[PDB]
Amino acid sequence: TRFFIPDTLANWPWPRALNPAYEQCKADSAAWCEKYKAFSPKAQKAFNLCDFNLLASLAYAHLPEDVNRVGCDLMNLFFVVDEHSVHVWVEIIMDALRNPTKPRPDDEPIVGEISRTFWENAIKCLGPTSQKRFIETFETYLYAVIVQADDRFRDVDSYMVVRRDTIGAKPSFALLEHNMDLPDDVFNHPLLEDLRTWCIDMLILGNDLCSYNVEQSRGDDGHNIVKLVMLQENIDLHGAMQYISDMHDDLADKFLRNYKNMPSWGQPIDEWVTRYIEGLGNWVRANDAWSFESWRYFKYDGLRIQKERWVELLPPA
Amino acid sequence: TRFFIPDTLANWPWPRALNPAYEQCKADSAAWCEKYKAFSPKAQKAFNLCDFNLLASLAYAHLPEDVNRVGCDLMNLFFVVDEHSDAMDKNSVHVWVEIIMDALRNPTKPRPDDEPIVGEISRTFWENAIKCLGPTSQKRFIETFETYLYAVIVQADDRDHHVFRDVDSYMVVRRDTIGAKPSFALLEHNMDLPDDVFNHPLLEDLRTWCIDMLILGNDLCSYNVEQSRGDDGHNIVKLVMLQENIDLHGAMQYISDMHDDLADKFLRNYKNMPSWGQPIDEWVTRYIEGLGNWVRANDAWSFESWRYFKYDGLRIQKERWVELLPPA
Ligand SMILES: CC[N+](CC)(CC)Cc1ccccc1
Ligand SMILES: CC[N+](CC)(CC)Cc1ccccc1
Ligand SMILES: [Mg+2]
Ligand SMILES: [Mg+2]
Ligand SMILES: [Mg+2]
Repeated sequence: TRFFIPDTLANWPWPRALNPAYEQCKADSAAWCEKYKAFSPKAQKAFNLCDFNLLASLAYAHLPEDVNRVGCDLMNLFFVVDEHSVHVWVEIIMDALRNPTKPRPDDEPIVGEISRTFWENAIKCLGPTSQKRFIETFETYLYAVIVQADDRFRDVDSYMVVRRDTIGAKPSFALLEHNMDLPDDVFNHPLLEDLRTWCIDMLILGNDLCSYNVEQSRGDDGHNIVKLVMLQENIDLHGAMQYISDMHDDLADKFLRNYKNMPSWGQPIDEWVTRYIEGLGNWVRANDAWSFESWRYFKYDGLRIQKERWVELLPPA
Repeated sequence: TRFFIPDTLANWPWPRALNPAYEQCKADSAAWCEKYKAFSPKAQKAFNLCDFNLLASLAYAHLPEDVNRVGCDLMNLFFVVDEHSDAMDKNSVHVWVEIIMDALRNPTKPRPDDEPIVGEISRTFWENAIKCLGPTSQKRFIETFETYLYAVIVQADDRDHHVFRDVDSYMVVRRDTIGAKPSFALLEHNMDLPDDVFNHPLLEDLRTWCIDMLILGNDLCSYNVEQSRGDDGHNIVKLVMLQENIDLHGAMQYISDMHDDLADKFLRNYKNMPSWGQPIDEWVTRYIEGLGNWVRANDAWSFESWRYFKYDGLRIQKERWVELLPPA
């Protein structure tokens, strides 16, 4: 009747941190989004109660104000894309991103103008590398989530390959590069790829752990890693939570074993790499903090559950 | 017949690092110390084989060469203290400590000829050190070193009279007798931390958890020789067996968990300090970085040195399994 969500981040070295502009950033991004009147009534309640501004302000806590605002707009845009969610539709979004100063046709879905004004504002605080990184990764995200949604698992490892692109971590990480100029030889260095990949997988586990209760009550858990593990390893729910707790521990341990062992390029690259890795580590904390403080997964019991870990299995809806 | 030393640092973030000036510091420091002829023949060989310069150079791997040299002198001085304090007890400790402290307070006044040589060894150690240690660092060393000197004498007196300890109370004593607190003062060589930043409760906690891991590591390594000479009475391995009524295998697992809990508290909090702005924030970060590297440095030295495992420590470091020495 109840299951114990493992305390995977109990000793994680990055503490919960909140951007000081949360309140302002929240009120601005909410206004910018909601002036388009583009959410249904059901969606508006979700948008508000999920507080993607909180998610963003936790993730970008140590970043400047205007980037934090971009992060707020990005998280809200993720919702907009979901809510308004094929090749022509995504090509509208990409074309707005590619041409921020181009007037969007009057007979086009409003996501084109929302995407445009988002990027118009973003390029005022994301340097050219961060810009280039976001456009590349965001396109891959859109194709992964939208264009391939129709056609869309052998095992858990093949789920994690697809989910590394559908969760949207990679475009969110581009904002960490706002005032960085990491050359391709640094960003794709094998150790840094490993650290990034381990953080993304930890993000995946955490979100599936927290969405699982609601998803199973509705029969929507087919792609949740909890369910996938149960089927692959022939184990119950409690055994699945232990298995995923172990899997998360191995990832965290690999990160801890390595994140201070990056090689040295000289300055200013070494300081960039250090701050970028700080941003990866804080991302794992921020996602988890938000997953419990938000209404999204636990409604109004999340803070209690974060401390106590026991969750009541919801009955079939 | 054989115990397993827990792989306490398998996941520790700080990698082994060695000061690039190791060989020069080692040679100058060993010559400085050996010219006093303060060691018995057996103690001269041990001083050489243990190579306390390697310990200093691992722990101070990221510090300037001259500060690294001070660290080598300090690690060698601790051995001098261990060798010479053996003649002292609770009745002579204050006059004995005051000889050393008078030397540190006055690094330029040669000591009288009728006084134990540890005064002059301490004096010339400090005469060199004050050229690269700033005033907060100097003040921090003077204060913590004095406490350490009383503590080692008193601890030897308590052992001699079989004063009782359990796990928690042993740890309280050992935090002061291990010598980590004066050693940390060198980390402040070019810092000026205000008293309320240095004594901030989280920084105090981080230092304490660091020191406690250092204690556990050292006792795990020294246990084998200690238990074979019945000298393991105040060895956490023995204190755990007694306090918990468990066997060696059980005690090793208990200590593993105890180390894990300290490591988790340290990792959980090392990036949780409040902010005072610059240059106070950079100092705190670099200070804590030195605390994190000390844990690795102590461990690396404990296995590479001759001090605990002779020439077998690199195998033990890899395999963890150790054959119980028979009674000596
Ligand atoms: C809104 C997207 N997401 C994905 C877990 C909630 C479903 C938050 C998020 C986005 C990007 C990276 C990490 C988390
Ligand atoms: C382990 C090294 N030492 C030196 C006195 C005994 C050999 C204890 C110690 C450990 C850590 C820091 C300072 C001293
Ligand atoms: Mg999920
Ligand atoms: Mg000693
Ligand atoms: Mg010992």
